[PDB]
Amino acid sequence: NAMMEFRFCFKQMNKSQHELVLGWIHQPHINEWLHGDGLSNTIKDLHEFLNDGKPWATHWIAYDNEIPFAYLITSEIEKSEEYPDGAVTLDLFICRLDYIGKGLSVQMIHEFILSQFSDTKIVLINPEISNERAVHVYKKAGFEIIGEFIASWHPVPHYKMKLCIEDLKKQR
Repeated sequence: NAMMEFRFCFKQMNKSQHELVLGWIHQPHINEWLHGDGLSNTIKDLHEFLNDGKPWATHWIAYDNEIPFAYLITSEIEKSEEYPDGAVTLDLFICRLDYIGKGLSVQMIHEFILSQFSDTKIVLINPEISNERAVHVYKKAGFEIIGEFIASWHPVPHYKMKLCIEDLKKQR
């Protein structure tokens, strides 16, 4: 009545995409921000995920029709603390240079959350403060800075940023 779609596709990784993503996360534009212990941890966990191990996170790939272009990593936080309904923590990597547009990244973020976590209350993302473009894109997507911290894997300042899924929907 008078008071009443997505471009991208997302799937959990499978072994056939392993080498693709491995190449992706060794590109200089990615290694600007993913390196050292962060990179090492990523490679290990992706392997555990793909090989019926004990992965800590879920590993995803984003598609634009037939074209894979991004790699995303999610892990859940149990109900408790400041997150009584829990929360999902997101890491993302736009791995094709022709896909790096800020407006495109925001759309991908929104479509991923709505396609895979529509039932979730809160998404958290944690960029290095120096990664000015990421901070800017996440703010554009509706994430708000809720604190700063020094990351165990890369002990420089980072923001803790939070997005309300229900705000996203009402504003979507």
